[PDB]
Amino acid sequence: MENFQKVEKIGEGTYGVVYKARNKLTGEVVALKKIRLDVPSTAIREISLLKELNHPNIVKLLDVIHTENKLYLVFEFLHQDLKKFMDASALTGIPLPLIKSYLFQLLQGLAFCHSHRVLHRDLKPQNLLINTEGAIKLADFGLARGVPVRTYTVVTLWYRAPEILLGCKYYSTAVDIWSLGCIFAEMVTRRALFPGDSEIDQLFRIFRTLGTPDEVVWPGVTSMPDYKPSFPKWARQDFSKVVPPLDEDGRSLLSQMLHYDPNKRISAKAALAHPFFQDVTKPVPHLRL
Ligand SMILES: CCS(=O)(=O)c1ccc(Nc2ncc3cc(Cl)c(=O)n(C4CCCC4)c3n2)c(C)c1
Repeated sequence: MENFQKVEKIGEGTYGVVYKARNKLTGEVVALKKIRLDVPSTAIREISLLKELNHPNIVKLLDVIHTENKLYLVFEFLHQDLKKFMDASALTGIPLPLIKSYLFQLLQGLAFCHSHRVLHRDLKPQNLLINTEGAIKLADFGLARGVPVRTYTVVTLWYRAPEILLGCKYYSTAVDIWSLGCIFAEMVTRRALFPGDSEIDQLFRIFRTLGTPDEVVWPGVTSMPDYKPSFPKWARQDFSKVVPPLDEDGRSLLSQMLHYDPNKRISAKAALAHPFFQDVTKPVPHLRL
């Protein structure tokens, strides 16, 4: 609304485009997500329920403005996401204390949302915002269900859990833990874990690494909707080849977040007690804003 002055386009995506905005009344710098609605009464309640989500590791939804065929969402503004930070460290590598602090902070925000029965669904490095004080926050939570922008926004697929790719309709909190494990491996190796091009290439890249799942490790996988008995049967690779710098504690923790069975996958709460975070600290990054 005229109360906000658009400064620059900082993003674009699913039916939504995000601007850096300045509240002309208060002077506050905020993130303004514009969603062309062409109004779901059910949705604007769940949006109002995420306004109550309150945690230092979650980008705060400040205000919800419904005006005509548009839904404006005002968020707390941050200057950089984890994707821009990983690119700026592709040659040097993020130090493990900074990686460990980040993973610890994201597991806290995940443990907060999951205790409120709130999924993120669409966890990716572009959705993880960082500041200069060493904090990292979860951003842009995906609703369970506007007009798509024609200018358009592939990398969401790289972090999808295998249960979503196999056609499970009822997601659990384990889908967010899987995405975090892929992000955790990407931070260490400075390379995407499963950079697939299609739904089946994403599935087969996971199969080539973790082995093709069966009823032994994932009971009920053969009864999943998009499962096919004609899947190739690949052998599981060694975890020391997946993340070849990481220590045994991290590889252990990463292996539990990458379990095929969502019921065997580690929860955010249990992950916080993993010995990998025994010496967890909070270092500061070197950001160029
Ligand atoms: C552009 C790459 S970057 O690293 O330069 C960069 C990254 C982040 C931000 N800021 C920022 N601040 C607050 C939010 C709040 C929400 Cl909800 C949100 O979705 N996003 C974006 C993340 C997904 C697309 C919009 C936000 N972005 C800036 C200025 C640059």
